[PDB]
Amino acid sequence: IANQPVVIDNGSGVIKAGFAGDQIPKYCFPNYVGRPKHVRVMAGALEGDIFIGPKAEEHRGLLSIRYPMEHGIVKDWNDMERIWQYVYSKDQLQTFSEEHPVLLTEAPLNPRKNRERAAEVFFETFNVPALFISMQAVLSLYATGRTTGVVLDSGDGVTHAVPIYEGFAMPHSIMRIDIAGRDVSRFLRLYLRKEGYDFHSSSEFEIVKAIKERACYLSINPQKDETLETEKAQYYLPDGSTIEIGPSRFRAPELLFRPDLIGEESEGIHEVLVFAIQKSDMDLRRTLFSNIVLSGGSTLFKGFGDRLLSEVKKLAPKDVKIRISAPQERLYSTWIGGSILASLDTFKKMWVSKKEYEEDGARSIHRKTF
Amino acid sequence: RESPEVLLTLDILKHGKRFHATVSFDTDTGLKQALETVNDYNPLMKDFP
Amino acid sequence: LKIQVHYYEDGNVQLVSHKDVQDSVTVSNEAQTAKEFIKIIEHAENEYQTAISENYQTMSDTTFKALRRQLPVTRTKIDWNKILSYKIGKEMQ
Ligand SMILES: Nc1ncnc2c1ncn2[C@@H]1O[C@H](COP(=O)(O)OP(=O)(O)O)[C@@H](O)[C@H]1O
Repeated sequence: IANQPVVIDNGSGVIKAGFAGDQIPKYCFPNYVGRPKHVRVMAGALEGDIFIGPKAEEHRGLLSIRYPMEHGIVKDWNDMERIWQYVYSKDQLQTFSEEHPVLLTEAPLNPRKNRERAAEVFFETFNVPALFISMQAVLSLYATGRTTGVVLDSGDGVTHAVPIYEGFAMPHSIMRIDIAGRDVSRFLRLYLRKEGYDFHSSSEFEIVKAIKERACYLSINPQKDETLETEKAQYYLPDGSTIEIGPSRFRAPELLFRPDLIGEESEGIHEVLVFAIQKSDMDLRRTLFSNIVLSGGSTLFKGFGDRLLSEVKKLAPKDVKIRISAPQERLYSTWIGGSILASLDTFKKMWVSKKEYEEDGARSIHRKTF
Repeated sequence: RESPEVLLTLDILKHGKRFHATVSFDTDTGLKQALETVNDYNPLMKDFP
Repeated sequence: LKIQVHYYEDGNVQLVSHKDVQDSVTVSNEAQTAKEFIKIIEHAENEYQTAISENYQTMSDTTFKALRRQLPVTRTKIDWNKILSYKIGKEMQ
């Protein structure tokens, strides 16, 4: 026995949510809380001091933004409860919580303590009847409806590649990199001070993030493309100010393939990705050549998959046809896939009742992990 | 169960994307095996000398 | 050729193989043709003996895995309870 569950597609930057069997996440709001810088002695103005969404984005000025979650590992768990309480807002739910099944998201390569504390929240502070969350890549595959695939997510500062054969991942061939657009914008901030500009405020930095997402693409041959002169079509701020560009429009996003240039013993998404592919079956790579699942919204770049095709030619196999799946609802793919799963009578076997948590809890977490 | 207004609401609830809940509601009904038992032992129930 | 090896301590082993070939060359004398013919057969036998050793090498990797594989599709383990339930996603694609 249950109610209609809700799929909460936790984007590393923007969390999303929405009831079962639907097509579009009901809510789409980010992951940070602002608190006012200035206080007042005046009587009659606003209250709250904790805002997320249009309230925060509305009056960004005093609300000092702080991202509580880092690579899934959140440190403001209490504030996450407040965030989920905000998910239970009047404008948000007006529903109950201890009487409905739900669905959140889970990326791999994580400490169990996160799931442990999560169960503590939803089953100590809440009394959720049944709830089970699994690997996000399968949800993307649900959106595809394709047995095998190479899913690559793209969070704000989180990325990971997973190959799955008919609903079976490869634990010995799954990789992850701790970065996405987060340090890309931070690196753009670096470029800003490289040519003398600081955008040290939190909101200011998110504005920089929006600028990045607004004007950035991929180049063909980076060192050869460096030989030209960027004309820097200046954009003009909401404040009304000159915005130069530099190589940032193409150089800054390729930091992903130059972690040594940023200071990290890593190689590249496609590099370690194809390495894990090499660790897979001699035969399944053939399937994965056409089964290339693109996911995550950080992927929005001109010639993104095209430069990725160039990367494929860099890591060329022994002449075998390859194909990439590049949909348009890559962020929504996981939410919709969960909605598909949430629209299944198979969750009876795929769930864990709260009574099970009452009986064991931690042991149910360890044993009934997946 | 044969009341048309409740069945009407059931059809609209199905239409409201909650097909699983509505189907599960009627699968909860063991009226099928109940009535087959009714008529199974009914000649042993009724007309008993 | 002719091969017939057999082992039967708890397991049947019936090794039978051969190779039959023919060549031709013009007669010179006794010594030349002697070392010629025997050298040809000699190398062919040693050659095929080596081929048999490599055939054993082809057994371990091809033959076995051609019939009885060693690893799963994930090539690592088998969760029997996962087979007992969950319905892993047999209705996605
Ligand atoms: N124009 C754009 N170019 C590149 N990235 C973008 C653009 N617009 C939005 N994004 C990205 O969409 C991504 C959504 O990330 P997130 O919701 O954290 O993904 P995930 O669901 O993989 O965690 C963000 O990382 C943000 O940088």
